[PDB]
Amino acid sequence: TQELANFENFIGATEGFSEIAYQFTSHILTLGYAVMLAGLLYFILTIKNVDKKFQMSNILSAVVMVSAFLLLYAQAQNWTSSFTFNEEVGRYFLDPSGDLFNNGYRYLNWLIDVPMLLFQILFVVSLTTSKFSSVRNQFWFSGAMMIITGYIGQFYEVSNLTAFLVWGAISSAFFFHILWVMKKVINEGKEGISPAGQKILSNIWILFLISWTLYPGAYLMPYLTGVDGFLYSEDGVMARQLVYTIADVSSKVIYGVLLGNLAITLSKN
Ligand SMILES: *C/C=C(C)/C=C/C=C(C)/C=C/C1=C(C)CCCC1(C)C
Ligand code: NA
Repeated sequence: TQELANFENFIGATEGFSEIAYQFTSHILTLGYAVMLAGLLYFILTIKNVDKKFQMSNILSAVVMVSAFLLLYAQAQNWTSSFTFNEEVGRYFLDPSGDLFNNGYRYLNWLIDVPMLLFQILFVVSLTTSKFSSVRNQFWFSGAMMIITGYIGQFYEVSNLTAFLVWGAISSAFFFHILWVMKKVINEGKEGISPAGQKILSNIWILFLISWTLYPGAYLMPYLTGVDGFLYSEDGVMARQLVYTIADVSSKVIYGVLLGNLAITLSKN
């Protein structure tokens, strides 16, 4: 029995991490929060560039950046605090005098950010036949549920793969519903805007679809080559944390930038 849970800790306690793996992950997580702070300033500075009626979107972007910056900063500190060099072996191992790697930071970020990200498109596009309040409530419920059930799942990642995957499947149910509602919102948003605006919404959809699907990918990452597999290792920890960071930048900053551009193109008409 290996007291330690979560996958980063398990690897850290048994295998350890190479200098490369440890340093790379550290730098990736740092770039994570660096990009959010630059984003925060961007959304603040450019708020004036869009008409009053759209500005709640820029605002929500900014607030997402605040939470993303704070919690990803915490996550990065959590990484370097949690693993420590052994001279004998020449790898980084779980430090028992540290606090242990904790996914809580990222998952809290998700609980806060997912509702706002879904919400903020409703202040740029106009629905047609759907009700603002119906779409909102559906986003908020399914979003909360998606993150909550995921978080439950993630506890069993090492200890009970069955629970890990089942909770993850439930989570994916809510995910699918979100995709379905977002697609409706984007299709309705395309009616009665310039072709320029339609083109940007097409790109938002693609970005949204790819970026949000990275998260379940990273969730599953360690297991995507079986238990004997090359990913079931520091390389899976590396890839998971890399993909989470690519997702965060794309789902928050690039998403936000695209919505801003759409808002500007809408005023032009
Ligand atoms: C800015 C952060 C965002 C947009 C986070 C999004 C997170 C997800 C879409 C998570 C989805 C998950 C599943 C669909 C299954 C596995 C558990 C999750 C929470 C990773
Ligand atoms: Na350390």
